[PDB]
Amino acid sequence: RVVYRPDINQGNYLTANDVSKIRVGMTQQQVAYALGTPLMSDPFGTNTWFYVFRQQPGHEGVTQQTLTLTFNSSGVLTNIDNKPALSG
Amino acid sequence: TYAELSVTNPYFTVDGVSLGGRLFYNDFQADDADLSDYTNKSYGTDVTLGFPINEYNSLRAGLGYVHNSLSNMQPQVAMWRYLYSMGEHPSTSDQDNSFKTDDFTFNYGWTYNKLDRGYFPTDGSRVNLTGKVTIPGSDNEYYKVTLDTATYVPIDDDHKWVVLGRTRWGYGDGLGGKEMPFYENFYAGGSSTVRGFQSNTIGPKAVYFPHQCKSDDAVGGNAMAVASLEFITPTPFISDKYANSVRTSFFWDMGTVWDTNWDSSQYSGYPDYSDPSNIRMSAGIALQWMSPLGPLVFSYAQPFKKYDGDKAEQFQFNIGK
Amino acid sequence: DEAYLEAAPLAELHAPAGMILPVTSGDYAIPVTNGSGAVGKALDIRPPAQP
Amino acid sequence: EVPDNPPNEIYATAQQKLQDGNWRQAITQLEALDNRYPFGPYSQQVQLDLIYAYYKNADLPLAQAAIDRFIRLNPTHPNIDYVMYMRGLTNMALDDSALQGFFGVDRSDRDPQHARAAFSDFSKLVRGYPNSQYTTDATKRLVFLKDRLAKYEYSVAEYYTERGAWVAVVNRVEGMLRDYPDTQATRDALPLMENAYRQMQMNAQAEKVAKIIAANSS
Amino acid sequence: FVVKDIHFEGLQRVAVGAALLSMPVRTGDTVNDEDISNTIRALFATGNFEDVRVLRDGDTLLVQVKERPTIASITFSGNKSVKDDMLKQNLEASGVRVGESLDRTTIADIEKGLEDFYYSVGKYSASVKAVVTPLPRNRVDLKLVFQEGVSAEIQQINIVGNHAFTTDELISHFQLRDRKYQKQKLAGDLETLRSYYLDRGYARFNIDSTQVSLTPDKKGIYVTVNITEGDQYKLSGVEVSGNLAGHSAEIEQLTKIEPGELYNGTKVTKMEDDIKKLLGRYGYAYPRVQSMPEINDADKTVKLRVNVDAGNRFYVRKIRFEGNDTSKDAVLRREMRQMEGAWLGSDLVDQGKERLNRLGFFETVDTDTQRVPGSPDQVDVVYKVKERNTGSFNFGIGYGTESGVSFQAGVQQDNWLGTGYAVGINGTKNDYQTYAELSVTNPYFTVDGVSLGGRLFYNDFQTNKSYGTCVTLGFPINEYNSLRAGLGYVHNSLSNMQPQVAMWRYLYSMGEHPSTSDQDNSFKTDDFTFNYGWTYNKLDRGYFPTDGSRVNLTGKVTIPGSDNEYYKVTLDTATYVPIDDDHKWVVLGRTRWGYGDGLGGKEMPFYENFYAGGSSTVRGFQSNTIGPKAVYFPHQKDLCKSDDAVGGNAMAVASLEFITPTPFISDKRTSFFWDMGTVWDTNWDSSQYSGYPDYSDPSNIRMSAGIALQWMSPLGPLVFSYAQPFKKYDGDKAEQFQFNIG
Amino acid sequence: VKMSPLPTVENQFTPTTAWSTSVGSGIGNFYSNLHPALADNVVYAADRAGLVKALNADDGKEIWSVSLAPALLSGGVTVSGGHVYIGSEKAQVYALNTSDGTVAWQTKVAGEALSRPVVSDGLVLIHTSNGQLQALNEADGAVKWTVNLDMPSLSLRGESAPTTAFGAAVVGGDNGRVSAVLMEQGQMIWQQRISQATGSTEIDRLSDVDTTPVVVNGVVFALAYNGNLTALDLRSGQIMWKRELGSVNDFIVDGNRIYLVDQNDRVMALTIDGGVTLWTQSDLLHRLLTSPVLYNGNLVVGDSEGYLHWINVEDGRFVAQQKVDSSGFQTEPVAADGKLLIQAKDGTVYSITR
Repeated sequence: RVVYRPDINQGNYLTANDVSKIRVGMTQQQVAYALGTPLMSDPFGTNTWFYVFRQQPGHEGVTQQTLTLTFNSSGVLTNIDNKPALSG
Repeated sequence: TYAELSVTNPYFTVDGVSLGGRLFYNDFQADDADLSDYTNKSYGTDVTLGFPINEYNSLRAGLGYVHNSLSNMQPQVAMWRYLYSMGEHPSTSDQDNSFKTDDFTFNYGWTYNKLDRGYFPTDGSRVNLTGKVTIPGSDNEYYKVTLDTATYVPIDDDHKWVVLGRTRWGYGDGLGGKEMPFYENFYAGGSSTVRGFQSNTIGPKAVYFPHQCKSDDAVGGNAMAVASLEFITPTPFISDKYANSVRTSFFWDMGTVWDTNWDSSQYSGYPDYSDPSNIRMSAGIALQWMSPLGPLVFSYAQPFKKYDGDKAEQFQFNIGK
Repeated sequence: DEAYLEAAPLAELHAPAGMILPVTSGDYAIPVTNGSGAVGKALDIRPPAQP
Repeated sequence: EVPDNPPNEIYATAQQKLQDGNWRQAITQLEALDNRYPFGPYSQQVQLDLIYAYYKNADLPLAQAAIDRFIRLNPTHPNIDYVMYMRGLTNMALDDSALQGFFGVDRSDRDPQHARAAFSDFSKLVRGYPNSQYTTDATKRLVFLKDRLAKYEYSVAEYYTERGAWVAVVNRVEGMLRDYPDTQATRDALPLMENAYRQMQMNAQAEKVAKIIAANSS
Repeated sequence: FVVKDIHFEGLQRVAVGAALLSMPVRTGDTVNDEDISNTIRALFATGNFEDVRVLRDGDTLLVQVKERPTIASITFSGNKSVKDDMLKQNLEASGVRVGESLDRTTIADIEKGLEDFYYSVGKYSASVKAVVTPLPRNRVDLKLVFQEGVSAEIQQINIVGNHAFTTDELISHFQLRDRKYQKQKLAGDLETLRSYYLDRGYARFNIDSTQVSLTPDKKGIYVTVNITEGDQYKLSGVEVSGNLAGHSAEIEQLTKIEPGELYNGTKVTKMEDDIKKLLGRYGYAYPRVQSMPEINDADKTVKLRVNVDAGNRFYVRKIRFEGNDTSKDAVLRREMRQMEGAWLGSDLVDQGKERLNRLGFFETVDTDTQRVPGSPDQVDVVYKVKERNTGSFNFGIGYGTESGVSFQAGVQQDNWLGTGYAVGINGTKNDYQTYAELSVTNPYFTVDGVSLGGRLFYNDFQTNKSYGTCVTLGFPINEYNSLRAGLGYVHNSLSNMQPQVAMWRYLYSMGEHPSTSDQDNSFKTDDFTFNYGWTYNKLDRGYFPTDGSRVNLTGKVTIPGSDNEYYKVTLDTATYVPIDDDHKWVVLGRTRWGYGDGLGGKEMPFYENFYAGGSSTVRGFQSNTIGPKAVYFPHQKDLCKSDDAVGGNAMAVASLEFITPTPFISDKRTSFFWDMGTVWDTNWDSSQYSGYPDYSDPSNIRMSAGIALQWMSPLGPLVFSYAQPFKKYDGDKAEQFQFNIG
Repeated sequence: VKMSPLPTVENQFTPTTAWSTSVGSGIGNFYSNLHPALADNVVYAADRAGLVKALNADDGKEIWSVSLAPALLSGGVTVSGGHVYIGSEKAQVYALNTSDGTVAWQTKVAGEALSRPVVSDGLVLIHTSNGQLQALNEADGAVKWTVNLDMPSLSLRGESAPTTAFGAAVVGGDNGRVSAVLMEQGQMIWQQRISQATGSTEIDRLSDVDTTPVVVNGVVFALAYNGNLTALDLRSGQIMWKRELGSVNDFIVDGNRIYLVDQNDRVMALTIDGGVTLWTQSDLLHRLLTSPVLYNGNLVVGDSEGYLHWINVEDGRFVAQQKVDSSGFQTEPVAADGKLLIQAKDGTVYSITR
């Protein structure tokens, strides 16, 4: 549990001063401008973006900030679900 | 271990006049072959310029400088005769001995690479000829000539039944009394030259002096004339549809090596190894093949006529030279 | 060589109820159009007999 | 074979050498014939013969250039469908060129580029000249290529499944659901899309991808 | 007049349909002599022959053309100053396409064009002559030959208007030596002068002219260049603003230099490049950075404005490999330290590339980045590689009735079947010695890099026989340093060896009091070994280190009930330091420390002794001959002595060497060094002796001095070394120069 | 490459050298207009290193050794009363004193002063190889006025020495446009392009009016390396007639007859008007010639190999030879009253008489 392994970093670099840019009713293209493009999007038949910020350096504890936002058809932001930590 | 360094510029002059410099490093134990046991260590340089005269020919020329250093030559007639010639008092009774030379030289040669295919050649000819002469100076005043020939002639315009001739000639004595006995000498037997005779086993076997009689260990010789007539065919069984790259050949080889200066007077009691009449003979079957990992050869021979103690090597295999 | 026969036949996923798979594009092979030609080692590798 | 210009009747002995499989003689005689008579009546047939002879001589890098030269010489030759088939099969033949054919360790994991080019060419044939008697084998090519590319994408998704770049695996396995929605590799891959949501705690997606696998797996 | 039919003949180069489509008036239209002439002119546009005739004698028109050989190929009668491939591609570009139409006018045109081209390359006096020959079925062949003389030697460069420095300094830095003219070299040397003046700090420097002149004899070219220097400008503190990403503290720490120092062009370039790289390190892969100097006559003071727009943060959507053949993608993507789906750490991508070159199986690695088409925010990075094909393979068997078998075998391949193995097999049967070894390492048994390896060997002289097996775990433990542990087994038995005192005391040390006579010794043991080892790869250089220190250390201990109990330590070190802030010229210190000693009341076994001498250990002595000399019991009466090498139980070496890519040749490689090494035998005690060496202490520090040469070779990077032993003792065999690979 | 076979003839004139002097260093092989000059029995010669010496015409005895220094003394000597003027390829112009050779001043011009200075009504005209005319006042070296002519990036050495008449200069220029300029304030009066050109991407764009033109009776004669001999109206600059036969350099006109050298390196002579030859010499070709002199009645020219030709003034007969000189010449000889002067490559000066 000391054998070295490279840092893991995954997903969009969310930050506490950008996420406040997300507010209901923005058009999806301007959300793409506000937070950059999503590294994950739901393939299974509905228009949702899964922003994830995740780091796991060395062997220190995994840290995560997942940010789920739903667009209705035609691309208007309907909601914001923020989980500020891993489920643990 | 063996090492060398070579680099060439195709145009020292715009006529294709290339200049190639070769430096080398050699560490040789004669016990690593059938050769009578002594250590030979050497290094040196040749500067060589290579250029054509017509078509595919090349000429080459080049000075060279070389270092040689010898140690622990087992006490036998030939080696002490080399010392004598050089005028270094032999330690005949004790093999605790050493000897070095620095030597200075020129070489010349010819190539007539009228060949057709690097692999499975059917209609082509090659001649490789090189001469070495020491230039007035050096420690050793030897001269050497080496000639190698290969010719392909198809009996069938379908180029399946090609005859492979080879011959191999050489000779070297030197100016005055500084012979070429012990440091540059030709060998026969192995997978190259006549197959079926052990590596370098053909030639004179030296005579001991009593130490702190005739022995069957080879010293090599300074006169040589290897030959091989090799007859090549379609293979009778293999899956020609795939195997058309695999070569099968029937061959008959000639080997002779001799020493001009084996004195049948002083050595009246020991075999007349200066006679070239003792030609060794071998003939047999060989396969040669290219495979993704490397090229392969297999060859068995009956060495059907040979002289006493000539160590046979009935079957050879090698990959990747 | 034969090794490209016996490749497993394609079998389209079944979309589960209440959702659908992505749109599909690019490396899609059009069906054989009832091509009656030879297969494998039976194919005549030689060039056309004449223009 | 002397370079000395031969009468055009050389085609008879040249064609014989081709039929008997004297590939070096065939290729060097046909090359000479074309270069000596590049635009005569025996231009196009000699070119197609040189293509085949270079293909049986296994000198594939020269067959690639030869086909490219043929296409740009004649985009509309009446047997151009054969030329396309040969370019596709020439691409794949360069893929399988490894020495592993005796060891039997697969090479599905190696660089896919030549496989992808072969697939594109065979697909362009199957769309362009489908009534050709070459289509059916070309479809047998296409299904194997579309399997091999998916096994490569699966292998990378498996590697990132081991390192834990769980976004990288979800993204690539989703790519396999866009491009190769019907192959075996994708059916082995959906367990990866599952695990890769699990370790990221996107249970809102895990409950979908479990349903998609469970409704489909035999 | 209306024509109902047209008569053609020939049509060799152009078909009838082409004539019908090209002609402005077709069959059935109203035509006259003017329209017929227009139809002739239109036919000319197709490219047909110039001579034509038309006749009108009824309802039909007859037209004839003079066909002639026109289809051409190009050949040249020898070329020295210009190569064949450039000649033919140039000829194609000039208009003579192989298979294009040709004419005498075209012969003159191409002659003139070749003359022009020749003039372009600096042989202003060349001349061109061409002729054509016909070919069967209406074809032609072209042959042209050249007359030329000496190409223009440049002379004085006459730099004018300078007042700092003088001519010789500027022309010394120019690749155009007061030699052959080349316009592109003129541009390159115009930039080398500008950059020199900007580095010295004449930031208002300007070049307002340049021209070349040919003596009337056209044998040579005078160059000239006017200079306006301007005043001695002086730097002022750099000021930064724009769309920064909040990194102002690091940007200012990186950009700020003390004021009053002189301006320098490469200094500003290196600062702007570091600013964009630092933005590149945090994920801004394509920043828009601009710099403009404030130029002031007041105090001649110069203050740069640097504007940085960081742009978007770029995410690497997809990593692909191209050229990854004979190697499975797993091995390259596991060595790749940069993750898919992360923000693009630019120098994390370069750290990946560096680790791939570290692996060393690839002939070259190049890194490309490109944006995905039609999306503004995501980057695609691909690596292009070439295979070394390490798999040097040799094998040979002979089989004879009187020589039942002989063989040699040797197979080392990395990534044997790809994957990532290292397989190494060697073997031999001479008549005097049998040998064999096999080794297998799978260095990524777990993706974290926990290497596994195993070796088997068998060694059997016709006397000494030994066989054994060991394995290791190599788990990395930081970015740089690495660590290993291991275990194994070896067996030995010896027999009828020379009655050396060092061995006899060893044998005695088991309590096996030997027979001190008649060579009748025989002794066999099984030994079981634990390994530890430690390592420090911190050299930061692909081939020849410049400014890093490497350390390497190895242990063994044999506690687990072995037939002998002993230990060993090796420490190995190579510390490199540059000449002041310039890593192109460097000095290093290479050192070692060996020690080994008895346990369990025993003495360390002789066959594990350290050896000194040769390129491997100490430059300027024969290989392994620098250990303390042996000693023998009398036989074909005292404790007889002989100058023969037996390894020592403890060892030290220190050598200091300067590595020098000396630009005596064009820098598109030698060294010099001091050297010292010693070997000593702890449990060799002088109290038993009188008139024998000081084996008990390393006092006998012996040295050499000399030089070495390094070169690149197919198999491995080679070193060449020369020395003479300025500090050596009795019986210390040496010769002056020796070779080694790596 | 081709070369002349060194023509030969019996030495009818049997010319002999009166005196010679080894002033110092030579010009080497640097093609440079560095001819010496004479004034009232004292002759002036210069060495490219910087050495300059004043010699007496009848014995070659020197009186100066000033070096002015490298400085690359070039643009050979010109003398006008009490002042000696000479350029330098580091853009400097020196004024020296005929009496004793002391420096009067040093002044700076726009680039290297290859063109031989010409003295005219208080102005010293110096066509620098940047293509700018500058005039330096004869009294004090300050530059009075400047004119800029456009340059092709590749040209011959723009000697193009100007000449003055009726208060106006005419001068060459490497683009091939002869230009006439009032001496007072440098106002350009007319330009005319000397010839066709541009059969090449650059080298056949050579159109260089390299020679010094000359003016007789208001009629200008001009030359250009690739172009033609031409006649122009001094007042208007419109061309009058062309001469295709030879165009290289340094022509001379005397006795209403024109003499010039062909780019092929052959001498010829042109009639009163219109470009037609009355004779043409041969086998001079492809070997460096120099400007002819026409000193005492015989037309004489120097050969790079080391010798002089002596040609009949009215006819092309080649009469005398072999006044050989050490290493030969790269510079103009000069004419003098009843005397001839010429300088070798090595710097040794010689005089020939009969």
